[PDB]
Amino acid sequence: PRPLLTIETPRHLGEQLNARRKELGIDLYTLELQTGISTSTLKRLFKDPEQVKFGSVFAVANVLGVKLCIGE
Amino acid sequence: PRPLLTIETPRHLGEQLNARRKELGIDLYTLELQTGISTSTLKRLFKDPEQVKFGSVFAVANVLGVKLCIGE
Amino acid sequence: ANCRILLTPLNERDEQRGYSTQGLKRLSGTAKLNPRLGFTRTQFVQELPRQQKGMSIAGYQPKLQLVLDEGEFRVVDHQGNFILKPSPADFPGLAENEHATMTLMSRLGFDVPVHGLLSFAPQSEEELEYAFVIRRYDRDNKGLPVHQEQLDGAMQITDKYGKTGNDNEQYVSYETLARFLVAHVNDNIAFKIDLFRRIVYAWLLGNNDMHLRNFGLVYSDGLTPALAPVYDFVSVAPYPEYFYSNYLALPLLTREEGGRELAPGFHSDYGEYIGQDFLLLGESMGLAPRLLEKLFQDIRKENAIVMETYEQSFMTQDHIQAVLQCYRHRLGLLHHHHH
Amino acid sequence: ANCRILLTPLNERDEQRGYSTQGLKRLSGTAKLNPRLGFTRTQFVQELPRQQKGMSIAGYQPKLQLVLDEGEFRVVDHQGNFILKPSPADFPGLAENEHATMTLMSRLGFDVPVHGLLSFAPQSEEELEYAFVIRRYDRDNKGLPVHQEQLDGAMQITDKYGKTGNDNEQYVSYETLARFLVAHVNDNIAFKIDLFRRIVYAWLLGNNDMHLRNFGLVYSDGLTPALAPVYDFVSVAPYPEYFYSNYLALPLLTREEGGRELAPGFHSDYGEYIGQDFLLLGESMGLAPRLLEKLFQDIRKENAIVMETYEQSFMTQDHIQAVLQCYRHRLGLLHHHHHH
Amino acid sequence: HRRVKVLLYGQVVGELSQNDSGFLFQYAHDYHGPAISISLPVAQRQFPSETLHPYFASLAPEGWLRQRYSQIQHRDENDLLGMLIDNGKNLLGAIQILPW
Amino acid sequence: HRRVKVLLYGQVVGELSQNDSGFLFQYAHDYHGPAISISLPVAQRQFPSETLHPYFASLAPEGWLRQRYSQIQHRDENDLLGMLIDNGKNLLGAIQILPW
Repeated sequence: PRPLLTIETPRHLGEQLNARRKELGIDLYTLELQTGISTSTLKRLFKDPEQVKFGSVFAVANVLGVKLCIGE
Repeated sequence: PRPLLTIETPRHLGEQLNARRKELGIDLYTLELQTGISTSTLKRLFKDPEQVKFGSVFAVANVLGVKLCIGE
Repeated sequence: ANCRILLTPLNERDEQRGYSTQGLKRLSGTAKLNPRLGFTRTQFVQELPRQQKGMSIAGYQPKLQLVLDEGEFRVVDHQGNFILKPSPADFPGLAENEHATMTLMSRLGFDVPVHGLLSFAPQSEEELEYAFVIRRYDRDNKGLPVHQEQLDGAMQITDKYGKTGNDNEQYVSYETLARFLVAHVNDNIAFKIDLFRRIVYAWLLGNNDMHLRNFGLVYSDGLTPALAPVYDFVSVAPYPEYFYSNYLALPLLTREEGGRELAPGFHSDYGEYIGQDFLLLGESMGLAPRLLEKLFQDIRKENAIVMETYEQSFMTQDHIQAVLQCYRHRLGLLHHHHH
Repeated sequence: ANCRILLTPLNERDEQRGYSTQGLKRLSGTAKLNPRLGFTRTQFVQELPRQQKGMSIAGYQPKLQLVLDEGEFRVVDHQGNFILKPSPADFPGLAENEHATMTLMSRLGFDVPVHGLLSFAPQSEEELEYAFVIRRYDRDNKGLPVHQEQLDGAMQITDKYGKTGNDNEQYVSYETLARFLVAHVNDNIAFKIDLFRRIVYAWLLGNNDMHLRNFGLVYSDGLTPALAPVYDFVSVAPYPEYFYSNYLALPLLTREEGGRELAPGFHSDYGEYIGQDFLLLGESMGLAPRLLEKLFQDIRKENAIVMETYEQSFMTQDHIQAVLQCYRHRLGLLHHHHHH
Repeated sequence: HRRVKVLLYGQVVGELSQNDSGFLFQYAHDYHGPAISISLPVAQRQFPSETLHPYFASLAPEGWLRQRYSQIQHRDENDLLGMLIDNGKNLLGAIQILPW
Repeated sequence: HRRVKVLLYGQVVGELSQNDSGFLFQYAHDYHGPAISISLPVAQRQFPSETLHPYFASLAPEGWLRQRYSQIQHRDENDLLGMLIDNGKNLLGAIQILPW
């Protein structure tokens, strides 16, 4: 029921979010209009969002229906 | 069975990480020497890390033993 | 010279047949499909007397369960994979109306199950009668059942139109329906955009019968359900008495429930649902203004598909002109926006 | 004078008793604790020949299981809540050594269970003999048991000192031990820093007997384990032959396992474990160089506590200056890294 | 007056009961599988309603299909669950309503 | 040779058996609870070792504590399972080993 996936690297999150984007069929232009994040910055988020602000990563996640959880 | 808390806002994560820091007894100076993140940037991360880079947030979380998971 | 399944121009080899090979393969999966049924209407579709009325045009539509053995269609008592909806006696031509509208929705990018037109066996030497056919979305690869439930039961609402009061007023809205769906299904912009596009095109194409029972929730495993494909999409514009009753089956905005308030477009000089009304519905679903503006501009460029699909259809020319009149008028009203 | 539990200066009211009200409240939880347990030493001991001359210094220490009944201690055959370790006959004063060392570790921020010194009943009006007592960490509130595990069994290691080979060399190191712990317990900087400081302060205070059995894993919450508190921390400096055997019980770095290689400090003129060796241990655990440097500077300012605590202790004065000599010497060796 | 069995995916999941006071649908205490509707969560095992639960009401046919069946099966008007029994096998989805 | 039962947190959780060839510690059948050691995971249910499993060997006392029984039944060069038997209740933690 729960497919929780431990994110090991910032790059891991970016690549895993990009897979959901292509799965749902959404394009960068569509995301840019909603989120406000530039098209160039969006591709950077799907490579390594280490240098992208956390608000932008969290925003794209909510747009793709992915929830973010923390634990130990 | 591991308890999990769904992060709803960037503020939610930032404040929850400060709670873990204070519980474990860790100091802001100590965190700066290990992570490299300045003390001033650390103060903002524990309020609203919306404008702090994801790499800094992910780094502090692992130093505090907090794991980050994603799931729809 | 056009196909009875795909509404695409026919080749010289396929012209006489009336059905293109690609279209037959879309429905059945084989190129040997016989789209000419071997049973007359009188065999199965019993013509029942007039109802007590006060119902919709779809309450008069008969329904026949079909199954595909070999390449010929066949009628079953219960649990088939296809459904055959002939034209009502009092409303002739409705099967061609459903076909054209549903073919348009498939061309517009929506999830529409495979559909087409089939021919009844003649009795003497009459003009062939045509009936709409559609494949059930509650079936898997091997016709295995997939669970589905209509929104009226899920929302714990007793009436299809939201008339859950002592008055004929409606207490369920399209805005509230979207909120319910968002909570139970996945909240991605792809689901939101498609649902928004479903409501606008129901208004644009004059479908004032998108009641709660015309919405579904399919549990394709993975636990989380998803919105069902588009079904029972007919245009009511050719029939004025039924058309002028209501613009849309349910109130658009939640403020309009129970007659408590009115839409801003009703207060405007146009006195109708305008662009600002659907814009407010989009903002409720969480869609940003820049996205909403682009989504509006996309719908405008799609007028070529709407006109062409209906003009290539097998509907009566008087019925075609009716739907196209409703479309162009309402299409222009979407520009009374603010962004 | 000083308290026999907290080694703190006594007020006029608590002077005569010898035990401060604060200390008695720390041990039992009541201020009506009678630290004169009666029960003479000959009552509850059994003496007998030496097993093997040289079997550690702690291998001769007796252990007595105790329970607290209405402010007076009582001996139980099995499953108590306190443990009484008198001083061995051949090594008098060891109870006072354990007390002082464990009190020092408590003052330094470590997790040390409640401990103190108790007085045996006199027989023929001789000077009272004092015995160390400590509370078992395997009990929670109301004395309910919590499961624990020793590291040697967890690591599937047959010998406490790592002599698991065909020769006579040690094949387990402090570095490898740290790696094992990191995997099973939570990887937070607080655990890493505390573990690092345990190893450094074992060396600084001359404890060459921190074997794998002196490490524990307590399964409190259930699944996730945690490092056990500091226990059996005694200084081996007063006893030269036992002290001169080994610098530390186990090899510091993994490179030294099996005699394969030597520490950088061994090749230096000092020929001993120095600061650069401990710096390499920290980098292995993941500690940053700037953090390690500050952690070193903190230890230097902590010399005041070490001197004061031992000078306030009830150890023989001859035993005290021995421990302080080892401390002063090894503490200076922590500066031989010459890095910024 | 009547009692029926609710079947999902070929397996008995619950029981729907009609008494003078109302309708009661209860899941099986040993049934921890999927829910037949989001309106009927498996967490709660008891569903008392003086009227037919809207899920089972929506499972009924309408329009021409109802009229064709009403001239022939013509049972007690608003028998509700009695109508569902006759159309149990032909129920859309993976749900079946079968007599006790 | 010897048949002894292993109880954790009071209830009996495992079985310790010494056979001609060696030692076997096996969990029960309905036990999906916690493991008595990380070296003996509850996932894997069979643990055959020709030597005493390092966990049970480490559970035995040493030095003066052992010396009391080496004087009583000469527990020197003697079976460690017998030593553990005498100290089954005296085992640190929540572990106890008692015979069948």
